[PDB]
Amino acid sequence: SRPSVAIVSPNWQTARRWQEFLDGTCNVRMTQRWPDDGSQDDVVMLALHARRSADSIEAWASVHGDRGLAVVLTGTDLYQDIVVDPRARHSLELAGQLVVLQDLGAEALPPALRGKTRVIYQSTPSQAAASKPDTVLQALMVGHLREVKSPQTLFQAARLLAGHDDIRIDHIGEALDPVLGEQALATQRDCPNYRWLGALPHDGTRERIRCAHLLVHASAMEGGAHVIMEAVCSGTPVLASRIPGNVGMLGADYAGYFTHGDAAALAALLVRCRQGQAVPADPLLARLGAQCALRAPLFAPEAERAALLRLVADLM
Repeated sequence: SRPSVAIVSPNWQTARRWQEFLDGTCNVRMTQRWPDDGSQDDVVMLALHARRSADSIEAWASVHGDRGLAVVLTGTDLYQDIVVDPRARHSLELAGQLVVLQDLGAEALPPALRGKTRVIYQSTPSQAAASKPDTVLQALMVGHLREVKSPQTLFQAARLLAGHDDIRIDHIGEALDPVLGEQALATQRDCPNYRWLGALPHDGTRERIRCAHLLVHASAMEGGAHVIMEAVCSGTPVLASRIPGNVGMLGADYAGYFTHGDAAALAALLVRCRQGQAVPADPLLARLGAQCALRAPLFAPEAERAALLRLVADLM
């Protein structure tokens, strides 16, 4: 009496968020491998992480072709796995529909794959803006220490700013690359205003996003950073590396980009934002705030719910 939908994945994460969106009208179940026990009636498969879920994508195609099959793509899929893992790339060719997370994710793809790609922004409930002090600027960057996140840009910005005792930098992220972890420790040793907080639970990170004056996201590539959505929907504006995955989140006209790898430009934007605290002496910080507020409707849960049900309907 209800269509059976399988979500293949290895409350805020996509598999659970999408299961809750779909739970009203479909029989949804998350599963790690598709041909499982309750598979006999499935009409739709929504597969996350093509590389780890390729066997389940290929199992589906052997039974259905691309009928009812969609694959969701992140930055790891777009710029690493589909140019390196031939089974991962072939999952994209098996898919009926491909999903990217912001309106530039499709330009990373060849024309034959682009023509079956649609955009579905992630969503999160909005959070009321926190009160924040005007005697210091507190910046925050979030992401496990891997080279693709470019934490070395933030390390160098902290050093350039060591003469600015009214600017602070907090840094959340597990030290998955121990060399980058040592550099976090060295930066903290040499720059008292820089703090590496290590691996934090999701709820603590979400609250520190809300409490910071700004989020810095410096990555070399992105499929659509979850933490930029969280910041935008919490009243915390962003300083972002000017890469397609960030522009898709924040907009071609956004005033808060810096050239990727350019630690001097990041530091200078930090000094400018400090100068926005109070009639503010520098208008940039307020401008970033107003622009992010205009981006926030893109991440409303109701928009993603509606887009997901449209996808499932298209696939039935």
